[PDB]
Amino acid sequence: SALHWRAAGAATVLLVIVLLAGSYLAVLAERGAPGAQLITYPRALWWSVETATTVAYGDLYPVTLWGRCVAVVVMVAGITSFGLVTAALATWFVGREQERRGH
Amino acid sequence: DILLTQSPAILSVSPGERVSFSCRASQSIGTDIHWYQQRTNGSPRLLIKYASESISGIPSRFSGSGSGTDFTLSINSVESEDIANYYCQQSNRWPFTFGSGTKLEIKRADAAPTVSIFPPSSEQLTSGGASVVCFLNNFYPKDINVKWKIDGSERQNGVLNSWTDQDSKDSTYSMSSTLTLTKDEYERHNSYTCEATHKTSTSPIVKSFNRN
Amino acid sequence: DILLTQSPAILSVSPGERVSFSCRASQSIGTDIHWYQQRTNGSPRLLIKYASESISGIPSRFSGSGSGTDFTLSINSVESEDIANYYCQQSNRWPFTFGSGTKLEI
Amino acid sequence: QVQLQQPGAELVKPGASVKLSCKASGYTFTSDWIHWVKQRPGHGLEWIGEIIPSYGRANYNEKIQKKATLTADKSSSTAFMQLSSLTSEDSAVYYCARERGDGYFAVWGAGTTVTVSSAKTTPPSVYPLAPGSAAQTNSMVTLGCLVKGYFPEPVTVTWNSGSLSSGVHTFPAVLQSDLYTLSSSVTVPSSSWPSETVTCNVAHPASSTKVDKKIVPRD
Ligand SMILES: CCCCCCCCCCCCCC(=O)O[C@@H](CO)COC(=O)CCCCCCCC
Ligand SMILES: CCCCCCCCCO
Repeated sequence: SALHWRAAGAATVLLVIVLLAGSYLAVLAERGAPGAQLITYPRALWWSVETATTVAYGDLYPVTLWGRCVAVVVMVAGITSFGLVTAALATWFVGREQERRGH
Repeated sequence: DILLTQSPAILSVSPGERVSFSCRASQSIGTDIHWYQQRTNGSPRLLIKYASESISGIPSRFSGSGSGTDFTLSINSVESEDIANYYCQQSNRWPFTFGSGTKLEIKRADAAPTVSIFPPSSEQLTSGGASVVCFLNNFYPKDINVKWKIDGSERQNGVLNSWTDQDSKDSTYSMSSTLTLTKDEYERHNSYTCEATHKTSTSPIVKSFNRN
Repeated sequence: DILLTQSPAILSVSPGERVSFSCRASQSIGTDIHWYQQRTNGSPRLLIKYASESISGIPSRFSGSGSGTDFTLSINSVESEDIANYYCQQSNRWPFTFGSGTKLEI
Repeated sequence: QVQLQQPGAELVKPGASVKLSCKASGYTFTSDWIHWVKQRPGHGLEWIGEIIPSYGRANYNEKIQKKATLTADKSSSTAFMQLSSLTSEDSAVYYCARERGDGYFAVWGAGTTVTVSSAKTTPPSVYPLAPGSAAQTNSMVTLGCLVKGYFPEPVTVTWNSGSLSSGVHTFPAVLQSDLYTLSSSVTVPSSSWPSETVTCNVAHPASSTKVDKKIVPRD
């Protein structure tokens, strides 16, 4: 199959994996910090989605060093996955336009 | 840390009436409050989760309400099995914390105590001591007095009393009074008498036995 | 500016008993509170940082707790060398501010 | 099946230490947290700490002096709490509870009664309490059992191996000369005794003893 679509699918499954692992590790890192809110796995998964999409409502965020490192990993994974989807769309469009120009 | 205030500490209700326990958080915690019931000599028991969500196996009689800082646990038509301590617990911020608890009391009809006196066992007399045991059972209200008499004379030494909390079976109270002597003094007397004074009667309920 | 209330101003305790100093902030400051000890004729001495983190060289006897607006500095089994003034200090908002201090009496 | 199993009691000398256990069954997930809660007699519930067995990480209540150390064994599915250098302030019931990582304690153990004392473990003496020769009975008759001279708390009293629950109440123990004493009362239809047997079962976990006492009429 075309490399851009395979990479898009791989990035999707990798982002799902990163969301689950980030929820687990965020709860692990935040429990023990007085005042921490990112301490139950359901809302941790919600927060991981918020973080990967950059749609950060501000209802939840890490307060510890390791929670914030987990957050950075989730941020970069989400941003690069969505950018890879954009790149795959651009490649598809470029190929289609080349063909439409008979080249 | 989030402070959970449960006030009042004691709730008194008539049977079949709706009752409401209050839990107030020191800061807004959404709906991250959970309610547990602990009966006498029992472990806590989850009643409500996330302020209002039902738990499988809990009677529909129980419900919960509220969000933010003020939460309510409600019981529609209280009955005797509800007599217990009730605790709220928050999970919004680390660490999890508990409220100080509210006790549920039921105001039932007055009931005279059932009095039973028990002479010492032959096994205890074999061991060399003698305990005379008096039960004042299933009375209401909790206020009651017991008096011991030996050969018609009031006796104070060697008496130990014990009171139950309110009964989750019938909303009554019970009390035991144990008069312990050595076997030698027990043999030197004849009649042993337990007398209960309670609101339900102007005359005391008297139970005696002769060692003869 | 954040007001740090330390009440009571004097704490009286028997030797070997656990004691707890209170620091209350006028607004929520997370865990950005630090505890210092000042003995007579001495300079302040950092005891606890960020509400509960231990400092190297401070006896394990000292601990800290709390978050938001209410904070506690605890001494398990007080002894004579603890007799001093104790100050809390916040770093959550500019400017940094100090509590008014609590004296420990034995 | 009982989800969390704890020993009934532990007697600890002052300054000594003890390791409490909590054996878990039922569904186990990587998101499970085992919490420990302290309850002093006549007081509320106090959170001690938590541990996540899948990772081994433990957190503790910072408001109280740390007496506990939490560990977990995944193969045996057993959580442990080591309490060290105990005093009389450490005497309490210690519960373990399981949280599925979503904030509430779905299940609790029965609790381990920890008594910090220098006194010696003593099993109870169980005596029957049958009515005297001259007592008169209504439609109901009241029998009992005297559980005397034991240490430490607690004892569990059942009637007819638990099958007799209605009409029972057990009184709180009274403490004298480092020994506890209580009595348990059961009421049954007078027509049904002694034709139908009534027996008290007294379990003392600190001495690992369990005794039966049949209540027969003073004949
Ligand atoms: C003069 C140069 C200044 C430029 C930055 C200063 C560097 C400071 C080091 C930052 C980490 C150590 C701070 C510390 O001691 O950890 C704790 C602080 O008390 C809490 O950790 C934290 O607050 C979270 C750490 C931030 C994670 C995100 C970083 C992305 C790589
Ligand atoms: C990069 C993710 C590291 C895993 C975080 C472990 C949490 C331990 C904090 O004490």
